[PDB]
Amino acid sequence: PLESQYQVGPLLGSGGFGSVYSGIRVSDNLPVAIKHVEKDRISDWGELPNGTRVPMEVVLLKKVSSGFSGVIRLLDWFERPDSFVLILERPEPVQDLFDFITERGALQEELARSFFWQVLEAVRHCHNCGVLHRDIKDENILIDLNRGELKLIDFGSGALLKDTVYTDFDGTRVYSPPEWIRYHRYHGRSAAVWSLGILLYDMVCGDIPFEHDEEIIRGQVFFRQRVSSECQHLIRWCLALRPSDRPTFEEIQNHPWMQDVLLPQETAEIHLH
Ligand SMILES: Nc1ncnc2c1ncn2[C@@H]1O[C@H](COP(=O)(O)OP(=O)(O)NP(=O)(O)O)[C@@H](O)[C@H]1O
Ligand SMILES: [Mg+2]
Repeated sequence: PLESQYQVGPLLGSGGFGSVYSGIRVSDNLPVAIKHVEKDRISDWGELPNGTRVPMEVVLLKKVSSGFSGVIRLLDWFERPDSFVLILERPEPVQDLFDFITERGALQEELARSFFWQVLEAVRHCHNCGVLHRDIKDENILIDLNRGELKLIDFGSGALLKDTVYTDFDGTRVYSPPEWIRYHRYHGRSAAVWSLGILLYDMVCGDIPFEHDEEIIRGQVFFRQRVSSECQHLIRWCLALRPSDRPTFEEIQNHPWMQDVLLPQETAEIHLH
């Protein structure tokens, strides 16, 4: 069943209408997260290799959960009459990046560099697996505090990666690009890069740059904290108004500000210990 294979603990997270529980796999006492998804809340369905009807979130998790990566892996899933239950890896101790920034404030650039680099590697992994996350933000990034490793979570707004235009979007609006706000259309990669620019600004300034649609479409970036010129340049490049003017993942990682990144363990010893 499910209640027999796992020892269910308390609900995780604060606020929201989701239902993710802390759990432990009885067989080996492995820490897990038990995520419940309401069928009536599912708008995008897909089919696994076998051809079964499941939430797109499951399809995408399966595609990226092969091997090691900076993405939280799906260990198993169950279908119930009115919902699906996903068993996910659970780092311990852990803290999501949103809470981390709330407590620490704007992050030192060395730390932001390490974190951003890991997010880039995780997103590249997703794209390599043919998956577009569509909801990259601090709330969807978990920090494995002891290892200094970041993990991407929640593919509930994702889609299969494609080269044609997307005209649907259910991610976080303040991280969405101007082309979506104005024309209700975008391409996967350039929209992802825009969200990464928002995330990087969030890390080095302690809050997102835009709150209203008018600010997003104007694209003017004001830095509220002291940020190096190189970092500002990278952020402004990711936030270019024209999609084709934004950097590719390769250009981001070859940017001067991204050089000499700390290793995950070094990051934990210096900034998380
Ligand atoms: N693998 C995990 N390990 C530890 N905590 C997790 C894990 N997955 C999810 N959580 C917690 O559950 C919360 C929401 O996860 P999420 O995948 O966004 O579920 P959700 O259905 O989209 N609920 P919400 O985002 O609040 O509307 C996060 O804020 C975490 O604190
Ligand atoms: Mg969520």
